[PDB]
Amino acid sequence: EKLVPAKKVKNGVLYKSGHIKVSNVRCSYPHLDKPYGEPKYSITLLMPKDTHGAIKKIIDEQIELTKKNHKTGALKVAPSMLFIKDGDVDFPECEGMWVISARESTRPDVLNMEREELESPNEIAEEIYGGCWVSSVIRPWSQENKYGKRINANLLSVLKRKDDEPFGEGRVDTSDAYD
Ligand SMILES: [Cl-]
Ligand SMILES: [Mg+2]
Repeated sequence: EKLVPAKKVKNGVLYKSGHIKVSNVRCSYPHLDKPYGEPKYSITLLMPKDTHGAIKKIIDEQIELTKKNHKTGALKVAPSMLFIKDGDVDFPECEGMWVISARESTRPDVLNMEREELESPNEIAEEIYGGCWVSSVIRPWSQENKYGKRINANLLSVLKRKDDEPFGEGRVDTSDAYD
């Protein structure tokens, strides 16, 4: 089965399957080469509030549908347990940004700027560094288990869009190393 668009907006697409393409967002903390924290592949997407209002509205609507249609009944989920956070409230590079966390245990497809699929972890890590711009396909899902109630986003694919200043390495919290 293929993706079928339901609604297209500036900087994104909602598909009939519930998948969401988020376009032209800045990446942070990429873990596409190897899984990180059951370890999962992940990425953080920084959506500028000025340019991504329409796709953020879709994301909010899909989050609410995901809560409502949860299998055991409509699920009450705290704002801090959603895959989208507010960069101005909840967190410097996040200022004026919506902050999306998407994860998957299955390696997402990773495409370079020429839309070639990258297979090698070293090339994946070199191409998609924190600070570059990407587009991504995600899909919301609801979690209700012993670890809590969340609305999460599966990470299906990432496309590199453009280079920009790297955020650097030095952004890992080292404060728990001796515990
Ligand atoms: Cl980063
Ligand atoms: Mg938009």
